[PDB]
Amino acid sequence: SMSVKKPKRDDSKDLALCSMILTEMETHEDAWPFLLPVNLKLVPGYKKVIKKPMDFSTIREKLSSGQYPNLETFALDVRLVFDNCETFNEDDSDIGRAGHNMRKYFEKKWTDTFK
Repeated sequence: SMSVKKPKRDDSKDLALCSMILTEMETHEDAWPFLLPVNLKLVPGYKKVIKKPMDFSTIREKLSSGQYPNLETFALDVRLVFDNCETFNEDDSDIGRAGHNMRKYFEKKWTDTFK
């Protein structure tokens, strides 16, 4: 509350560390369904169904241009990528499996880096 604060967590490296995690995501061999925005003109249903599209390149642009106020807003966009994937793809598909794999990969990096 007013003039009563928890000890200040060091957040000065957060931007650099999120960038490293994102680089590791970008270079994972199962990243290919998530590297670029889904083509809303060429993929029937996607625009109507997926209310907030997100992909790694859009996250990279947002990160590089100061559009994440903190590391949690960054994690929310990464998770959005895999939630979108689950909404539109069967679990038993290449893209469906890619999404599950990448989510697991991310959440371990996230825990190991910040928790």
